[PDB]
Amino acid sequence: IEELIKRRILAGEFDEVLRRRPDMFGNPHGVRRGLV
Amino acid sequence: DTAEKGEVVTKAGIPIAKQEMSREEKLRRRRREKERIRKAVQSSGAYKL
Amino acid sequence: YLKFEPSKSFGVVVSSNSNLVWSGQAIVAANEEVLVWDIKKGELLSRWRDENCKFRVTAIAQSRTDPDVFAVGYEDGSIRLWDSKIATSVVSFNGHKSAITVLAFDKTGVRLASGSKDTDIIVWDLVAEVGQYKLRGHKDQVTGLYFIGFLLTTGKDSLIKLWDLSSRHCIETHVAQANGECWALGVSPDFTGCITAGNDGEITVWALDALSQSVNFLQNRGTLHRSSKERAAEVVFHPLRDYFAVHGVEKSVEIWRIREVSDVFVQHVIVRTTGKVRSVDWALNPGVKDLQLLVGGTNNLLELYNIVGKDYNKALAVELPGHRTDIRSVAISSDDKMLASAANGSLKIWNIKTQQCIRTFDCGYALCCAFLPGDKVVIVGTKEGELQLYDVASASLLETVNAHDGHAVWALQVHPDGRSVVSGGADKTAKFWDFLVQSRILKVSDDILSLRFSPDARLLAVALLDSTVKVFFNDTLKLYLNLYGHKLPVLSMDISYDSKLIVTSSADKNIRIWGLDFGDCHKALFGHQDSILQVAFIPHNSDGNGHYFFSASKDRTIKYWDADKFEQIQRIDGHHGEIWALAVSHSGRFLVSASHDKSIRVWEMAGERIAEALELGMTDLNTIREWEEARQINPNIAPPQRNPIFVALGNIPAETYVLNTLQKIKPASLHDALLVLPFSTIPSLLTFLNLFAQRELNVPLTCRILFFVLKTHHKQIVASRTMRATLEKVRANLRAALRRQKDEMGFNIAALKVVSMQLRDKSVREYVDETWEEKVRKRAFASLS
Amino acid sequence: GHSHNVLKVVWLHFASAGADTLVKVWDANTGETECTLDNHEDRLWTLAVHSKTNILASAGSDSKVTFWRDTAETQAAAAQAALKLVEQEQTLENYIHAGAYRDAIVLALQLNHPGRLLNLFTNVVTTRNPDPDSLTGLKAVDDVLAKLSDEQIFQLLLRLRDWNTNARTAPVAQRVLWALFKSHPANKLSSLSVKGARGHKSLNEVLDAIKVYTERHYKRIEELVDESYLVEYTLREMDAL
RNA sequence: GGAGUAUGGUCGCAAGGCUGAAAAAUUGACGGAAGGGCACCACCAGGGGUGGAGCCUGCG
RNA sequence: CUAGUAAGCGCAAGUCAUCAGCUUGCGUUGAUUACGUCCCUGCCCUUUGUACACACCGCCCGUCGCUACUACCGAU
Repeated sequence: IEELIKRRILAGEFDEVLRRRPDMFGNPHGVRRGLV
Repeated sequence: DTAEKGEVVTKAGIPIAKQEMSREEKLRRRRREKERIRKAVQSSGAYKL
Repeated sequence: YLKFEPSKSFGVVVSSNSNLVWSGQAIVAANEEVLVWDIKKGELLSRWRDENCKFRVTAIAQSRTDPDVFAVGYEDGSIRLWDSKIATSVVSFNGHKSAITVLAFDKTGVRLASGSKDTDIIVWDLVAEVGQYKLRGHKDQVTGLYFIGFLLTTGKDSLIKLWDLSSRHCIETHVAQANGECWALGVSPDFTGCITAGNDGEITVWALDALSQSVNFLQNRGTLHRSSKERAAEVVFHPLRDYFAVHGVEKSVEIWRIREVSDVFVQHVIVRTTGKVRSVDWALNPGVKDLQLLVGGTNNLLELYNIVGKDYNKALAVELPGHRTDIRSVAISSDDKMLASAANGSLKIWNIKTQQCIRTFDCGYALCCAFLPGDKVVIVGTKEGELQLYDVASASLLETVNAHDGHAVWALQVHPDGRSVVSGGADKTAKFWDFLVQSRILKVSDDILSLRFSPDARLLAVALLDSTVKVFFNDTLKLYLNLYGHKLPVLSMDISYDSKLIVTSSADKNIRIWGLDFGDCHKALFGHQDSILQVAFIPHNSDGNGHYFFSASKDRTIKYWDADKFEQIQRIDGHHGEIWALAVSHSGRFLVSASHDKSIRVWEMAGERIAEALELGMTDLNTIREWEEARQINPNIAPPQRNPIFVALGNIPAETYVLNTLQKIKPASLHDALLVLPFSTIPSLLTFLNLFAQRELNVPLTCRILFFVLKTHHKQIVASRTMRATLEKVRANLRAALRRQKDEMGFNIAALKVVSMQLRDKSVREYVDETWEEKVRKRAFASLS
Repeated sequence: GHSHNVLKVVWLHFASAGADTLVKVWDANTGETECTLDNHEDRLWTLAVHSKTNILASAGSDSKVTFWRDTAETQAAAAQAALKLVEQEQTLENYIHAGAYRDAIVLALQLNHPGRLLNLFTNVVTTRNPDPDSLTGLKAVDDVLAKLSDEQIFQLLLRLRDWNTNARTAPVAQRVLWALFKSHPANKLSSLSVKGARGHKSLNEVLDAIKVYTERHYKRIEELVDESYLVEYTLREMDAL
């Protein structure tokens, strides 16, 4: 256990989800709602 | 991107000159910007001598 | 587990540090000790070796009006004031960051300026024992200091600067070299002229004179050029006569007299030396009509010359108690009472109990030196391929033989019985010489770097350029085995007194512990940060420690290890130059170590915050108004005697201070804090609002806080009596302030409107045609819906 | 570097001069063009070098001959200019040390660093002993703003729109904005013509920028007045009591 | 007979010991002071076990 | 341990896994005391980036590292 913990944090790669951008579909690119 | 040549603007919005700026606040400004980025065959003579 | 200590240390006179001083005595600088010598006699009076420091000292200076107290400066930024009456340092001054280089005394001797490689110049008091203040200009490190009070300085951007003492800031600067750097500062002893010698051999000359207007004191009266286009190390004046000395580090120094700047300043003499001078120094001897120029030369020497004041001659020198160029071999005699030391050009044999040189011999180069048993003759091998044979008794050369042609003989080893010697050259052969005649040569593919015998005369081992080692038998030279496994060529090897063990150290920054039966690496050890040059066991296991061994390496360090537990039992520091040689006592009690030091060592709250801030401001206001009453009664001496924290914060106004403690924090906690402020604190606050109202600063802040304190305390305010006058006064002040500023910016905006209209009428249109279509900014405002 | 043929080189103490009519000099250890001289017309035939110094003589298909006497002279002029620079910077710093406010502003106007200039502006608008007839508080400073020159005024408008953009330095910007309009006449201000007013640095833009920031501060200070009337109210209250 | 889909048999390669257990980097390393949010592993108010005798699972 | 929260009471079922020396359900009677606060201990996170208004603020700091340049030092 301990060494595989060590192994993955060393070559740190995580199976866990990331926060997807909330509306990926119609706004795939994602410029800010600001001045251009 | 809209600043003049010899000077830089601050986060306050004040264009200040690199020329008039001393090394102290130079290093401090560079430190704050780096922190923003962070948050984002030879010879035997050569051998024996 | 016996340990080793720095016991003896000698074999060297003044190193490559500058700024030597004369007193008929010559105080020169070693690495760690500041040591004083006689010049007529070869005997040094003493040395200043501080046990608490290890750093190499690199700045020495004699106090004016006070000899026998001297300020020195080390590599770590320390300034040790020592005594010559008693060989101890009275005070230490560690304020700099690194590498003290330039010093200047007071003419009285109470004030000390120090300038380092870390560019700071720190002034220190010598009766309060504090650094007085810190002086910060200097885009790069300093080169010259002088006490004019005032300070005249120069630094490595070719910058000369005059500062004031009473006002701790710079007063003037100028640039010496147009496209170079200054390197030497020389001040005339009467404060009338200064000379700055820079890189191109170019000495800019300037005149001197002894605040809102155009102050101009120093004048560039011109430039000059010397003969040698080198960076000038030092320009030193004559304290009494009209002469001075320019030297950059060469075999040429130049003395120039004082009578256009070329007409006034002409070279007196150009003196040629045997070596490259580190530092020149002056001397008046008591009772002579001469100029004693003391050169301290980088090749481990001192030389005192006579200059006649209206030529040069080698009057005195110190080169006897040390070698000259670079030590390259050692041989500590069988009795362990004397030793041999071999340097490039010079070989000297030295007695241990007096740690002093006894004899001296000359050659061209020297790789290896080793006496023969009986300690009557010494065998030396040199780069020109050659072997020379000297003796100790008659102090002469005996023989001279080209062993190999011009191949540097990397190895000289005596036969442990004492009848043959072996000599390994840079060629493809190596020769056994029985004493002397050539017994037998051996041929191989490449250059040998080290070979040894076995302590029982049974095996021999050669060790070659190919990062390989070939071990043979002693009788017939047939390959017992061969060792590999180093990526870089080996530098040294050492086998055990019982020949049960090998250590093989190479330029890969590691050592290999082998066994001498099957030659298996017992342990690879990666333990030095540099290329280890040498390693040595003790032959005497009579103490029970024979498998202990020392490994000496290029990064100035030796390590004491035990091969049995394969462990470094000690670290030996102490040297500051690349070690080349070392030798172990035959009893194993001490060791000697010779290095590129050219030396040898022998080893045995926010609301209450602004509230009490207001309170202190009230105290300061009371002091100021009483002081104004006093100075109105009479203009006599009446100090304000303000708060220590205020005069420390820089004599600032108390209202400015409380404005700062009001300006720092956020609007929310500001609102909160003023809500906290009790009604006892309200009149003090209101009076400060009156001060800001008259001295208008941060208008919306003052107005907002005023309104807030009204709305949290209004009924108390309309009920009170004494506040009515204060409110009337602050009201008058605020109406005045607001009306002034509003009329100001209204003037502004009206002028803006009219200048807009007229600029329009300027820019409107010139041509008239059928196209009025040509007659707008735009912005974007993206929206995710 | 040629569109045409070169037709002759001469040696220095690389010099190409031919039918392309633009001569080009360089030294081969770098190999990059050091000058281009175009007194000459369509086609250029020959070339000559001075014996000892370095003067060129361009002559070609025409009968015009032009001489070109002499990097190093640029370094010399830069050296003396930098001596001037470090002298004026040090005496500017000593003007700060003395508080030599007027001439400090003058030297800061020549050296063009608005930060130290603005610190002078803070001090001169808050002297704590302002002159009564003055505009900033110092009449010699009123004189120097009376005798400014055109390009300097324009760059001060740039620094001024910046100090107007930020609000803590807005009032000191307003006062130097205020004394500026009083001194110089509007026809001069409108006939202002400096070369560096292009795009975001042009006059209409920087001016209307100053206008809208001042309009914001105008409304702000108006509200400050209207709320400031309360102390007069409460004064009337304690007068009733 | 063609096409896949398997199951294990057969052969080639992988299957030649400079060896002998214990970095990258303009982005990097560690901190500190101000500003907020939170918490029954915090404050404040209170309660209620277990811990005393015995029974006794489980854990050592 | 902060609202059907704590305690007291029982009656049942025995859910492949664990649990009868008990475990789990479900009904009954149902409170005090907070329900504020970041002052202690803390933990998290602001000082980058992330949408523009009226609005406010106003370039944290340290030791170093790394990269470019300058010049030095001395061996061979």
